[PDB]
Amino acid sequence: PTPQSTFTGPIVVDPITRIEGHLRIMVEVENGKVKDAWSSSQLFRGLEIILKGRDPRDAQHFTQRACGMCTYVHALASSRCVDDAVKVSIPANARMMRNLVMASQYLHDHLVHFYHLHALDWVDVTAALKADPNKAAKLAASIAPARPGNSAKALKAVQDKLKAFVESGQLGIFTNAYFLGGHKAYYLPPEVDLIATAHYLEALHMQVKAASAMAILGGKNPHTQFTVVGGCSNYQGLTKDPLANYLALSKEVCQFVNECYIPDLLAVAGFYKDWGGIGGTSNYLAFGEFATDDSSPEKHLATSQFPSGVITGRDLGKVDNVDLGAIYEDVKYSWYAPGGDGKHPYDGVTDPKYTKLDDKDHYSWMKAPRYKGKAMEVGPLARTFIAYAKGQPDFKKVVDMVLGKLSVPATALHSTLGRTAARGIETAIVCANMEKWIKEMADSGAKDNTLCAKWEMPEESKGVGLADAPRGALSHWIRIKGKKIDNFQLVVPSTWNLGPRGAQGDKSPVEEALIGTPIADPKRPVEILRTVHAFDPCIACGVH
Amino acid sequence: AKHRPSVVWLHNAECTGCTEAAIRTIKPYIDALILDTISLDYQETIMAAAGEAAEAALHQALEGKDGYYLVVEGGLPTIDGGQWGMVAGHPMIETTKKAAAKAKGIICIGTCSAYGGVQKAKPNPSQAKGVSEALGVKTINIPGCPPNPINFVGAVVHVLTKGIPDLDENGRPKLFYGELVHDNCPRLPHFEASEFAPSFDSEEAKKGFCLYELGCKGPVTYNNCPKVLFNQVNWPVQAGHPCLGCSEPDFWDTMTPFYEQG
Ligand code: SF4
Ligand code: SF4
Ligand code: FCO
Ligand code: F3S
Ligand SMILES: [Mg+2]
Ligand code: NI
Repeated sequence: PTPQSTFTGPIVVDPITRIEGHLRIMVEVENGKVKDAWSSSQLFRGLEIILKGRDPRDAQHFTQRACGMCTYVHALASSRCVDDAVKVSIPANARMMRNLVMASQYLHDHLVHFYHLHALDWVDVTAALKADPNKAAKLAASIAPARPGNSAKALKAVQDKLKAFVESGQLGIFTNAYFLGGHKAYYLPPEVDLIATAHYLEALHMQVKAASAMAILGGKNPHTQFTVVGGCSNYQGLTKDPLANYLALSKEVCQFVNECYIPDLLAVAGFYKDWGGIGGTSNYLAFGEFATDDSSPEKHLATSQFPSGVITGRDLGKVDNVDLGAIYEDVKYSWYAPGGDGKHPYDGVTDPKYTKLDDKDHYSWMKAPRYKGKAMEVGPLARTFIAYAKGQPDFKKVVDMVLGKLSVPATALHSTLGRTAARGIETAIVCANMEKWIKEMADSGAKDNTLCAKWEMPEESKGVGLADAPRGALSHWIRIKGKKIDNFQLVVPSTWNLGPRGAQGDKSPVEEALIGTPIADPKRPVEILRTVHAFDPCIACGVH
Repeated sequence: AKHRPSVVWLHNAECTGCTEAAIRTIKPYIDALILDTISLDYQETIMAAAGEAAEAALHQALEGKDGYYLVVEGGLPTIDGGQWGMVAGHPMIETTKKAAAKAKGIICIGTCSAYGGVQKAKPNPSQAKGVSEALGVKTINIPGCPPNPINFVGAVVHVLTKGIPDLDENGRPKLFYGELVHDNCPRLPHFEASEFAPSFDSEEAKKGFCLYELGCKGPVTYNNCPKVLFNQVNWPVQAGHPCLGCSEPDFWDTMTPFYEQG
């Protein structure tokens, strides 16, 4: 069984490291299990306030800076938002280019997340020193494609490098790691530790290439600069040579996804099968991504190839349509002013009011987004369940591939283990569609180079921009008055997932998901980290 | 077993783009940097320790016998006694001030730490400040939103092995920030001939005409973008888009509206 202490009392983990931004987690523990939780975001910046009175054309440049990890996505969301407010339909080439940069972002983001943010909760790096590299190469030759990076020679050079580093006395980023001296919550054999660490170091180099791919279309990374109202500016991005380079780089990235990421993900999952019963939630939302028709929010919702939808109480037999009128934000338990509850984002209000640390009545800089009173989990798992339930052929194949490979039922995906595997799943599917997408724009480009449509700024309008960012459902909501920004509101995936309670005192997805967490060691509560990281938290995103 | 110099990296009011920019380095790659050149002793984005374990690691690096260098990412929110930006239950200003006190040197990575950046834009609800303003201490500024990894790693390596590079009036190393974006722009002959794109959909835009009439802040921005490119492949103006002036102090208010000059 899962290691579990008898500890009864509070645990606070602040900072939660290996996320974007500043999060404090508070839990009550009773006999070694979490009985209650609070997700407390610890920084406020106020981009919504800052945007007021500005040129709607500028929004995307400000909102991009909501987050530099999920770079681009907010520029995209704002461009869609303003495109909608001015009623412009972007050219097909602009639709394709925008969607491909999103694809490149998914690949970059998910890779960095698994290896450099998440993996250290499951992998004991210093145990890797106890591995015999010849045995590791042998274990690797079994559970994973043949590759020279998994040779004994390669694996012993990693081991050697890490040995010199550890014996230096300067542990750097591994200083005080929860795994030093062993830890009953860490299950991997030393050999798997060595494989996973070798891949961790390779991933550091491959993420560079994934960002280079993105920069071909996006101008630079982080913080792209190629989107304009009415479309894109990057006419070079439609030509033969840049697109060939982009393909080449993407294929290198995708090879690494299929040779390292998936096999590792699957190995880890295989040893942590008990985590298929920890960290489940019930409701899922997606706005869909990769649409063939981005002429309107309605068309995006309907034509996303990663489909949109709403799942409630794990009912895979009934995926509803997204009602964008049915979204609102509560602030009852957030550091904002009285009178702000139940606001649709078009009527959004952002009036910050701090009280005190660990005030059980007001404990977060995140608002609480709700869908008809329901907290909704967003992100890769949501997309996966929704696509699965709709019978999207790629997800159906891959999910059942993973189910059969781990020998578990579909229902073990309602978990931290599932949340983690889903991220890998969707990376594999993006990878499988890159060449198709690239060839479609190359062809489209070759024929005609319309990239930007003409448009007029209205005196008064409203618009919404939808995207399924790497972390989940994202929306930007604008009100234009006197040709300026009257209200601009972000509702962001992390807001959905890691926000505080809503007006009825109902726990958010991470808060619910934490309930029932076993704690082997309250001094070193790695288990809290496993679940929180599975959500891939971004606090700068969530609070903006 | 040669001792590597200690680097403490703090995150305050930031979007983590500078951390992301930093790890795009290729000369050397980040792993070679942290395994061979420096001892990266605190870095919240990637460090294994969490919570009290993490906070201890910081207090270990700060108390290290050989001293440390300070890298700061993000601005400092100062309203309500710094309480709108907190880590481990302390205001960021408090912790940054603590860390600055004993630092061998302070490098501000990004426009946020250097000058205040995006959260300081009007009407500045969190009363955000850049570091040197919040702390009253000289910083080496590596601005940009985010800066090129070449500029950051170049600065770091230069400080560890040569000394403090020559800075301009805004604390930026002249090695990377000595020249206007505009002076190195492949579109400069179009600018000189008054061949301007009037819009993004125009034939002129398609023909790669100068983006000045669409707000390009190249002629007033100091950065090395077109000489060194980003990710070894591109830069904004090459991707058809005007420069935002993102390396200039308070650019969010001085370079806006971004699609204008006025
Ligand atoms: S300078 Fe820019 S990229 Fe860097 S932390 Fe600040 S807003 Fe983000
Ligand atoms: S104004 Fe901008 S596009 Fe035009 S020559 Fe200068 S940097 Fe190049
Ligand atoms: N992905 C991503 Fe960032 C978050 N949360 C956004 O939007
Ligand atoms: S916007 Fe910034 S990245 Fe360079 S091209 Fe202009 S200074
Ligand atoms: Mg918001
Ligand atoms: Ni983000």
